[PDB]
Amino acid sequence: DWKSSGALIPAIYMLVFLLGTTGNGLVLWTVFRSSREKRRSADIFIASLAVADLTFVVTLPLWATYTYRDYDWPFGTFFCKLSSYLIFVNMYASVFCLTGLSFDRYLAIVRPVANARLRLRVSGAVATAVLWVLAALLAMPVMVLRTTGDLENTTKVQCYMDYSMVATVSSEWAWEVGLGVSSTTVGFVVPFTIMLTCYFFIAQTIAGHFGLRKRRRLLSIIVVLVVTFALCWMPYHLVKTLYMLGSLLHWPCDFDLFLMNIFPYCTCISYVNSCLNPFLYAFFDPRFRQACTSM
Amino acid sequence: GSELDQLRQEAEQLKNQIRDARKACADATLSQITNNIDPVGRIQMRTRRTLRGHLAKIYAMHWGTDSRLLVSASQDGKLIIWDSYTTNKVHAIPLRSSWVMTCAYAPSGNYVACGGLDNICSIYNLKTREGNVRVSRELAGHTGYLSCCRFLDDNQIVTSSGDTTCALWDIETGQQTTTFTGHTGDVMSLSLAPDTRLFVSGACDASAKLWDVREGMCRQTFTGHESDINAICFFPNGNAFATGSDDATCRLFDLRADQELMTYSHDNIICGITSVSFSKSGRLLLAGYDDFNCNVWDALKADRAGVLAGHDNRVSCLGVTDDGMAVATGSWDSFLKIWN
Amino acid sequence: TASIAQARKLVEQLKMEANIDRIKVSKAAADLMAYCEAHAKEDPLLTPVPASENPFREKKF
Amino acid sequence: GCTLSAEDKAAVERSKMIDRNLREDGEKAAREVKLLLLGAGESGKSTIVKQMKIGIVETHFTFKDLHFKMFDVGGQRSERKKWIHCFEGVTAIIFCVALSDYDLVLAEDEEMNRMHESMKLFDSICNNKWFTDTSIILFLNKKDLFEEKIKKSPLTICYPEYAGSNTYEEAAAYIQCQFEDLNKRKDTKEIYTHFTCATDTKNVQFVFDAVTDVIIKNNLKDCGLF
Amino acid sequence: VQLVESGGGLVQPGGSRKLSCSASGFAFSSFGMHWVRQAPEKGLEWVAYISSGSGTIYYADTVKGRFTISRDDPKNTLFLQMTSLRSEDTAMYYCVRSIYYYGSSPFDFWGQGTTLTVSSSDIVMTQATSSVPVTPGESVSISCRSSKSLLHSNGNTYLYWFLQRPGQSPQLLIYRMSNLASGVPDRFSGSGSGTAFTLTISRLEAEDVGVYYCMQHLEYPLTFGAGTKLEL
Ligand SMILES: CCC(CC)n1c(Cc2cccs2)nc2cc(C(=O)N[C@H](CC(=O)O)CC(C)C)ccc21
Repeated sequence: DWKSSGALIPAIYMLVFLLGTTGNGLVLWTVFRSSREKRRSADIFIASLAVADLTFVVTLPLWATYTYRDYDWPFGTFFCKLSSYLIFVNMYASVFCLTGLSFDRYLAIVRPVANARLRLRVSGAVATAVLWVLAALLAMPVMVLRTTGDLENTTKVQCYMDYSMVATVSSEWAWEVGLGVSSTTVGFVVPFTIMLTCYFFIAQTIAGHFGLRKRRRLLSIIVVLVVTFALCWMPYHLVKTLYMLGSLLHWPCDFDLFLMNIFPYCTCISYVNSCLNPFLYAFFDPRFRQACTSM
Repeated sequence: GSELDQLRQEAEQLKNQIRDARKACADATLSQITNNIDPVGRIQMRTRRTLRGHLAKIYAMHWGTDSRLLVSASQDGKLIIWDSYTTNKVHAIPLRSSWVMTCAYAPSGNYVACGGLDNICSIYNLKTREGNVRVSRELAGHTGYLSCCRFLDDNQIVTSSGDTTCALWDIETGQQTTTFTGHTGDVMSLSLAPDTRLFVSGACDASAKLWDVREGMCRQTFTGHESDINAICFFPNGNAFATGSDDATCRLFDLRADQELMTYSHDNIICGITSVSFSKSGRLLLAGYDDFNCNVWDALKADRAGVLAGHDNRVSCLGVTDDGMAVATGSWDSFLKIWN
Repeated sequence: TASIAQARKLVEQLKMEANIDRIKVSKAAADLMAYCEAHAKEDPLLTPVPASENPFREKKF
Repeated sequence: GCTLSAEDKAAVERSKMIDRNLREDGEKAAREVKLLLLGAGESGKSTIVKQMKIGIVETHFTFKDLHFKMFDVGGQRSERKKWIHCFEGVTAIIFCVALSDYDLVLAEDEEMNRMHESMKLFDSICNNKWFTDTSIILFLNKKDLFEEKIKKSPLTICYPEYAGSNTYEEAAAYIQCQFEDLNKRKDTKEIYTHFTCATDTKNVQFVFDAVTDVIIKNNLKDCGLF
Repeated sequence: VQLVESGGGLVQPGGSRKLSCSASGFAFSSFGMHWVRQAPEKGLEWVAYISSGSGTIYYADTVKGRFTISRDDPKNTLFLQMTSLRSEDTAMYYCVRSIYYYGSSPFDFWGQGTTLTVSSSDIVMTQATSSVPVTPGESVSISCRSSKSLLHSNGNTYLYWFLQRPGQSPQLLIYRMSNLASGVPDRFSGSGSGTAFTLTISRLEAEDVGVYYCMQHLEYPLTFGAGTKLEL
């Protein structure tokens, strides 16, 4: 390796722990300490996005010391199964909150007279109870297939996703590729399509119903949401699939060292999305800015 | 003389004589008398219960005579009877007109009244053989909206309306038996005497009048406010009453002296008063305000003795049980609370 | 002829209002205080009552 | 509760049923449109606006499976400020004004024509404290009188500072702009204008379009995007 | 108010029978309903109970798993599915309405009944002096006893009194040991303390002759005591 000599990764991981914790602390606090006379059909979705994000980074320093040394692990085996569970579960919970928030907006704007009943049965508290449940049911192998394995001797012990627990030889490859693929189609691809389609019909409803200041502000925000999400979560999912494909793609050593080299930075990119998520949804509301700033 | 010149000046001298007579019988203020007595300490009350189920603003409530049941009216066209001990709903009565602004409870427990923005007072029968609640009588003789209604007995009720009139009815026949006239602006509230032989009302012309139920016309008139009067209540003794107006002040009036007694105001209060109620011993005066919270006043020294915060909108209703056990407050956020 | 009925009833109402008895404020002030001290003990809000006598005691649930 | 008697569980179940009924019936009252119908004296509100379909007076009608409720408070004749906050959550306000009135003077005051106090009533209602973010639908009725009155008696009688072609279109546009300029919010409230007279339909359709626009904007502001 | 029952008659052992009642004249959908049994020359015996809204259903130990109760709200009809029978269920079956809220009086209207001649921890309530000779114009006292205390922690005392005149249906007299029913003379009165109860009746008339029962409602199952047949 040694291209990370100049180890910003321990520095970047620690830095994200600062902005990613206090940013969602304000959002979480002001939601539960505010009056209930507003109930603007979104506080449930905004609060869930903070919970799915606050814990997503609360475990960050545990992996900051991991890469600071030469792949050490002084925190035992139990944490290696519990540290990974809190990251994968909240990686699926946030990307589900964004999709649920986007579908709630479609039912209320495009046709608010024909979808009035449909917005009552499946929405609100009903939808927030299935994204949390399905998130846990999809990050189950991280608890099961995690054991502090070894290397030459792992004098600096390491934590990785053990793969021989379930399947024997000539079969562990499926549990490596098949498990990883399921984290992409459901983790990224399917939720991204829903937000892409839902926001296009909302797009051709503000242009056809609006002065020229609210028509310019609302169309510019919508283009940011569909670009920021796609720009931040794509590099992580693209390399993993590139590295996973190496099992069948006979990539020489001239390339495999590049994927492992740049992967730690890809994880850093996805973290800044959680830093600006409170700004794009909760704080970009004048009636919400005056809530926490006064309090 | 054909012209009405001399008769106009007659009322000017008559008003002066009453003013002069009132001054001649003012020996000392109430503060000078109740000065050496020990002041009441800080009054702390907590929300024992919280009744929920209304889906719009709450405009009135009334306590039952057994100190356990109460009725509540809201702008979603519903009347609900609560069980304050266990927080249970005994009845739910739908209304034909959803613009209700008042409600009352019969002193026997068999009947409930309603009305508002329809010039019609409706009487409901609670003890029914077929097991439901039905409307029995529908009194309709007013030309303005209904402000208040108070039961006299099982067959008599007195109402005040926005057409500057109050009427005493006969529910058996449905015809007005007495009409009380003399107010200039709309009448907003009335309070019944403990012995049910007199009553008082407050109107929008910043004045209050004392009526005689049996004979049926005014006896005394009280002035001193500077805006509309929205609330009135009777001292438990029956020889005084308190008014709450729109100039962020409350006052205490005495029938036997026709004088001002006390004023309950502070600099940091600028919103009006919507409700007024008394304590069993007549020592604590409770008042609701538009600043979203209620206040407790020491009626003998005018000092403030507590605050009832916990409502997220205007406080519009306020009542104290017959035994003085608890206090209920309603508000525009559709929540009732019991404080003990 | 124009307004004689209204001017004849306002005077009638106001004339009798001077024919009532008035007591002194100090006498009226004392009677207001003597009523409170007479049975101030029966006030559950002025003097808090023990939780055994409270029907609105905050139970476990 | 494990300490309740046999006659308290039944009461609790009764309360549960009462609550279920209240909740079920409370969500049917949020799917209908409430319109507070105002206007001026002899402004033709009852002629067409209250006739376009089939104390306080209430009217119900349905157009394209949407439920409307109109509340007429013309006959109240009391202090307006004591009951104006009851209609604090209405969807919109309908205003009816007869523009053939610029020559006709008030039946009680001969100093000014009734159009001036019509404008005064519009100003008072539009800039109310309780209607900060409630839109207004404006109707201009009996336009079949206006052009033939203007071809003889011009707009100079009502507006002496106006300078135009003294035709129907220019005078109507000037009156419409004069009425629309009374708005002082301009960001949380919008005004919709229409010329009605006595025409076949084209009034319920206008009201339906305006309330659909209001509903869309309200939902968009409530869901977060504003 | 009216309650008419139909579906009686003889039944060979092992068969099944259909029982139904029709309610007309009151809001049937807000009143819990019971079935009460009376064998020839014996006392009363509670059978079942279905609440308002078909939420909670109870049964007696003798008929649990063998009798079923059903409600038909739209046409105001109460049913009783009756599976395999025996030569023991020969009795008369009544239907009683009851409503529960703060201050209500359950067991108001008792219906009429239908003959059903079949071809061939529980609280104990005891009554004595099954026959008492009485004269008009005097006063007489009736006593009923229980095994467990009926005084609940909230102050209620779930004890009821009924009267079955010769050839008639039972009617409510006193509910909760102290409250007089509706439409009954002021002569009747009741009192008790914890476990021992006494019904006081004074100035009897020709219409006061019958059998008097005491019933508890502290907890299910509901147990009926014996009776005292007043005789002229
Ligand atoms: C749970 C730990 C976090 C890192 C903080 N973590 C997340 C969740 C996220 C945390 C922040 C954003 S996302 N996913 C991960 C995937 C891998 C992984 O698969 N490593 C492979 C090793 C091999 O296959 O030999 C190949 C790589 C080296 C190219 C490792 C760590 C991962």
